[PDB]
Amino acid sequence: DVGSITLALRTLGSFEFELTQFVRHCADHFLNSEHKEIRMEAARTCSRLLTPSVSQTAVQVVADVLSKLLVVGITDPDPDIRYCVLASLDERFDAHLAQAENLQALFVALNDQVFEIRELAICTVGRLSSMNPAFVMPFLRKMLIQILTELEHSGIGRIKEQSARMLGHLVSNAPRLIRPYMEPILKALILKLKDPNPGVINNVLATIGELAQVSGLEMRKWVDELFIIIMDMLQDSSLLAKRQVALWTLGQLVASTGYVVEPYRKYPTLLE
Amino acid sequence: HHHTMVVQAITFIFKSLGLKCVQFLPQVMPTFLNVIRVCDGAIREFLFQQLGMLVSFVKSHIRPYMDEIVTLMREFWVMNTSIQSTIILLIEQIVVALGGEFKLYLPQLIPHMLRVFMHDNSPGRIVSIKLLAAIQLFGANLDDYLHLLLPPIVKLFDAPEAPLPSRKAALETVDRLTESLDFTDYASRIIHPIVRTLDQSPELRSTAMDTLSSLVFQLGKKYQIFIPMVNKVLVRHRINHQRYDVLICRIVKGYTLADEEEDPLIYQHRMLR
Amino acid sequence: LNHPKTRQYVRADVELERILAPYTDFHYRHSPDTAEGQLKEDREARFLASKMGIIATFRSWAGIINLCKPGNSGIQSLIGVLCIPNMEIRRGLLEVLYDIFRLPLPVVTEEFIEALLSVDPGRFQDSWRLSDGFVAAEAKTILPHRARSRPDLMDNYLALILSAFIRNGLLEGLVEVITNSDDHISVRATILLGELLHMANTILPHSHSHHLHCLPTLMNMAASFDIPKEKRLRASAALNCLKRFHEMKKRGPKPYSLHLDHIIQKAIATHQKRDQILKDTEEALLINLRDSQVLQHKENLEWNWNLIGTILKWPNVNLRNYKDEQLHRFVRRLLYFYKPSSKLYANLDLDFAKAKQLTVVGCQFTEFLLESEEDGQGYLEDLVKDIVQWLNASSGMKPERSLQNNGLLTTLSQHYFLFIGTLSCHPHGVKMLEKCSVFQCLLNLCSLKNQDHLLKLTVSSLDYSRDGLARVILSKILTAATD
Amino acid sequence: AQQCIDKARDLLDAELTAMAGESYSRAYGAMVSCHMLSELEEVIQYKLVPERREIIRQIWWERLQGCQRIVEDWQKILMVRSLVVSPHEDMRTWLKYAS
Amino acid sequence: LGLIAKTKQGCDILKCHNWDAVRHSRKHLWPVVP
Repeated sequence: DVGSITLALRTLGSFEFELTQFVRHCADHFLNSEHKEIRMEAARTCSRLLTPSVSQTAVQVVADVLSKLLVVGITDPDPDIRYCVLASLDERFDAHLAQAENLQALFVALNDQVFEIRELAICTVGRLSSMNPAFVMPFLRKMLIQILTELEHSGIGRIKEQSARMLGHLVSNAPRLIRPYMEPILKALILKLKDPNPGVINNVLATIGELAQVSGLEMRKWVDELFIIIMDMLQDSSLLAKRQVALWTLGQLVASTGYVVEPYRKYPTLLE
Repeated sequence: HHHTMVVQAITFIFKSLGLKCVQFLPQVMPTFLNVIRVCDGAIREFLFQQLGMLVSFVKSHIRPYMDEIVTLMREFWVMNTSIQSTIILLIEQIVVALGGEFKLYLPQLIPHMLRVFMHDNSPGRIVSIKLLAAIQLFGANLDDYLHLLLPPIVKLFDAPEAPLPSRKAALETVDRLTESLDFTDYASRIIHPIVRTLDQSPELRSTAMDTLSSLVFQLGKKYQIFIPMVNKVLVRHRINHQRYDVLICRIVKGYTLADEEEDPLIYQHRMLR
Repeated sequence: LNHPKTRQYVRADVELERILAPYTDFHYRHSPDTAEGQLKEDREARFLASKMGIIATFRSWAGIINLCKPGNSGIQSLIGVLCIPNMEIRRGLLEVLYDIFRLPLPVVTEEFIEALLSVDPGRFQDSWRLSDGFVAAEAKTILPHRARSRPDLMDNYLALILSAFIRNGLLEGLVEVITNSDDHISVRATILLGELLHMANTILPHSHSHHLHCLPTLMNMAASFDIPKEKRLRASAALNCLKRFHEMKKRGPKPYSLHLDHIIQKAIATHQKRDQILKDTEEALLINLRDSQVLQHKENLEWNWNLIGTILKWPNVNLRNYKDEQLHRFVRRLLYFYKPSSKLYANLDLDFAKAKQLTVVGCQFTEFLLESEEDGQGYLEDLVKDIVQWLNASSGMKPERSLQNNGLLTTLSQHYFLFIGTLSCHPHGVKMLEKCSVFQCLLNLCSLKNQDHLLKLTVSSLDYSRDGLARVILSKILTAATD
Repeated sequence: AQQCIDKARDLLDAELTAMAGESYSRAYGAMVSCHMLSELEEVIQYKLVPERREIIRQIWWERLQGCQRIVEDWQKILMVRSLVVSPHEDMRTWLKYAS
Repeated sequence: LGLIAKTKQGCDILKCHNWDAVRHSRKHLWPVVP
């Protein structure tokens, strides 16, 4: 039976057809299933199959199944199902996740111990931000404060890098919300780069490039130190570290700042 | 040479005068800290203890001088030395004295504390237990830092290798301080570790179960969905417990509608008056 | 200030904005020749008069338009004053702000969470007692209005005024006061800010409400690492308070009286039933009932009532498969204690420390009996006819005194009705109710014209979900009764 | 378009490396085409979000003020830049071209 | 003018003349704009 159910669910999620009762029947399996793989694949097929969400009869079944897989992805013990269902919660249902209960379940999920879920959930909520501030914004502000606090008082590199990746996915997922808080972000990060595992440097560079992306002409008063530190990293590069991302950042700023021709003379060694 | 007797005479003076010794701080403390910076030898260990007595006396008017204190507590804090037992007592007396404005100076002592949870060689890790008992007393001081200071604490009882009394202390400390803090959205980070560690020590069944039961008081009905996941583990040793049973009883089965999910702080307030 | 002819008669910027003098001035001297013996009381009188005048002028259109001209109108001056550290002026303006927006004032206090509860909309009201407004008035406040599309101009006016204040940078001064001031005033300003924000996303159009809630200035100061730390930490705490405030807003008002809570409970139950778990046989049963401390002695006030409720509501204990002698003694002890003839249950007075718990436990016990029918017939019968006996005795079924008005108004025997309430719900319950002289006894009660509050309590306990003998009773009540 | 430009990048890279080993002026003839190629991303941005329009319009002028003053290359650089701007929108560049 | 803003078509009319309005009903006090 174990191979039969897994194969049948995988095939159902696999091939195309033109079904509506099978997912309503699917509530029997994972609510009581103790076999991990069948629950996981049932979650996959149920998340996948109901994308066309328009007629005024079938909202009931999609709402119920949303409740079911949201709570299952909240609750079940092994983190693999957590991550795998959270991956399925992409924008494909963005305009319908805006129910209050979904948001409160998401806030509950927002803080756990394992970090892949950190990144995925924070991306999801950041995408979710701009269409309904009323719920998310306060919790978002507390978060942002909290991440700043780790980034600066954490005497552990792991937490610092983790907060940096938090910041990166924040800036990616929230286009307009992050704009007013640019000044403390950039100043903290640049003071971090001139600090007296280098992956922290990699992630801070990726994030600072993204901050350049979101912000046009508002980094005018910080371009100089950025240039000097970046070319110091490049010129006489002590380690053949992740250069391609470093070059991508260095290129990113000028195309946004509109800083065009001065560096070739004020940094004469640049072109060679 | 003769500094021990003069300093003990000083603290005798300060206990003798009582409240009215306050005007004498400005011309005594700066020299005291300058000496501490320049002082040397194991006598320094004595000195700090005496300084603790000083801070015990004038509750609030130590404030302008205390900032420098912090960076000296930073400087002479060796990672693994017997000096830590006394520095813990220093911190305890600080907490008892300030009590409410303490959060102002909380950050600067955080990082070292963190590494103590890891880079420690105490037999049975008694220093971790001591500092943990000290952390119990912060109360409304750590309102904004829980997110960083909890993950260590949960981590210490995530290791099966730790001495069992240390795990008991960790569970106790997490269990009790909830009577002063807000612990609602921080559910997932605790529920799963408890069900992980539930069956890995047959003695730690009771302490852990009552810690969980105490925690679920703060969370109102929103616990309702978690019940079957713990349920299977609950009877898998045929272990039953009273208060948790009471709590699940009046959540699953209707008690009232206005007694659901109030902030823990307002209930602490109402029991205070 | 309306008619052009009238407008020609009055000067530009000396007449109307005069009334806000005693706030814009630090030392206002209204009269030349005053008695020295009293000075400050002059200031309180002046402040009261000016405050009432101010809240008067912001009602009329002429005041609003005139007081917010694009020039350096006085309303800008008021807000500009707000950011000067003068200890009483900043506690003069906040009152004006509250009763402009018709908000409930908080009690002055140095601690936030108490002030929070002090202005909860679900706060008890004196008129909600039995004698005054027993249910209808309270039900007016707690449950929401039924209109879905009616305009409610009042919110329109408030939106206009709110936008008017938003234009002139009111939030900046609010944040300034929250940061740099005393605590007695910080709590007041924080509460005002939270309430205004909650009004924002409720009555304000999106474009004017999509950027306010970002809170730029406060948040910016919150993360500056060069400013003195006091501002930083107090701003952090302010944000925490704001979040908890909003969460309490989403909590929603909840009933304090038992009747409304029970009514909404039945309503949600039947509407849920419209649209579509531990066994515990014997072992833990014995454990708890042994631990229940009840079998040791019949003296009240020494029992673990919470554990009692746990036993009473546990799912699979139903006395139908389970005939236990200790259970029989337990249920007999409860049956006796709850009896009006026991003169213990009815002789604990109101305002007891642990009373509402006792009442819900009693309704619990009655529901338990309703669950265990085919062998527990008698247990309810004697108790219910004892209740009706006490009922007739208090109503005047005897010619001795016929006046026991000090019996129910101060004792929980009034709450006996709730049991009939939970008896009047289930279909087996109504056949039980008609088994004894209840419906007819109630119809005999309604013929009385001297005791009134009996009608008050009884009318609020009956079920009306199903057609039956209860409905004709209420029909007679609304047709045959006192004014 | 982005994949097209990505292929164009290395198909210029080949001859750019083959041409760079000798001297800078020799690589100028390929560098003009490279700066040709990478400007198209700015055309995409101009067509997509109408808020950056003035800034990119200004920086086009400043970037172009520094190249070698020979009519032939100004021809094509302005002609590709003209893809999204009418001549009557930017009078200043065309006057200098005419001069 | 707030009155004539009760319907979607009227709101479309008004938005042409730089006047904002609320686009949700009172049924749920936390409305998401699509």
